[PDB]
Amino acid sequence: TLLRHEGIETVSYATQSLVVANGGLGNGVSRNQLLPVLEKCGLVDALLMPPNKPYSFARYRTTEESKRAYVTLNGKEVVDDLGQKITLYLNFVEKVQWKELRPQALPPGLMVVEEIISSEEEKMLLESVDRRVKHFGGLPDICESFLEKWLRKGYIKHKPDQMTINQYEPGQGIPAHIDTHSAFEDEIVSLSLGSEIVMDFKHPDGIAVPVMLPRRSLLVMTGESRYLWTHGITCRKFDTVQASESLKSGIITSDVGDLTLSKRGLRTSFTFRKVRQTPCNCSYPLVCDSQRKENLYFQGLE
Ligand SMILES: O=C(O)CCC(=O)C(=O)O
Ligand SMILES: [Mn+2]
Ligand SMILES: [Zn+2]
Repeated sequence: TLLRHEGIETVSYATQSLVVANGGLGNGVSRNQLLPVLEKCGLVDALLMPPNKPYSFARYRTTEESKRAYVTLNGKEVVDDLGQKITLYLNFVEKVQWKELRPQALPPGLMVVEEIISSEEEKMLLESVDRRVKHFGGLPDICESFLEKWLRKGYIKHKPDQMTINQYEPGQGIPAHIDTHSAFEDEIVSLSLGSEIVMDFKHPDGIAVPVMLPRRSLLVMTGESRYLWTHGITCRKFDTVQASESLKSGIITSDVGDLTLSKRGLRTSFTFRKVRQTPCNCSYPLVCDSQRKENLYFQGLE
């Protein structure tokens, strides 16, 4: 399913150990949560839960008990610290090992302009609007002033003709996705204000880059970062960041310094896109609705 990119080898025969997909700490599943469910099938000799991973490893005393878990727990639902439902998927593993990845680069074509606006400029926009969502496109002069500067500065190359307002509350976010190709051009920028947050960007092949969007920052995503990748916001109330560069934006790597968590706040976003007139024709037909419009096969795959 995903374990492929994760470097986890699975076998088709019963074994004492098995990987538990979606049963990891990085998914919101606690040891006090999973361990009980696991023991319900046998004597759990070990529950290995690697940090920041959407999975954990379980090992039973006998290979028979393990098979019981594989056939009874597979598909079982559990509630994370986010008060959400998540199904578990177990698989037999001969050995317990996985790959650790630490992206050093933002998805190509993505860039976060820090302190794009001032404090008063932030306060203003916030008190001039009134999961909460709001569409446009049209564009209120309230920002026609800013956009103009955006272009001159060079941060943006095209003036948008549509804008969406998103207001997220501590806990709520938005599931991963990719803005429609045939709907907007190759340039979608997003101004985050009120309270910093962490946007997740994922590549189909497997790469996972958790980008931290600070307040008063303009996330501009173009190219691959806007056509192939996928942006989302894990619904949580606490984001983990690096001690020093906590307020700074970028990739939140680990093992390079002491780590500390931060509480979320009422974040409001202003996404700007230019509605496309022609049909999209990028280099990513795997996700481009326009380029795969007339393909019975793709159609079947919905
Ligand atoms: O939260 C953001 O800044 C991204 C906006 C977004 O995902 C959308 O509404 O299409
Ligand atoms: Mn979006
Ligand atoms: Zn496309």
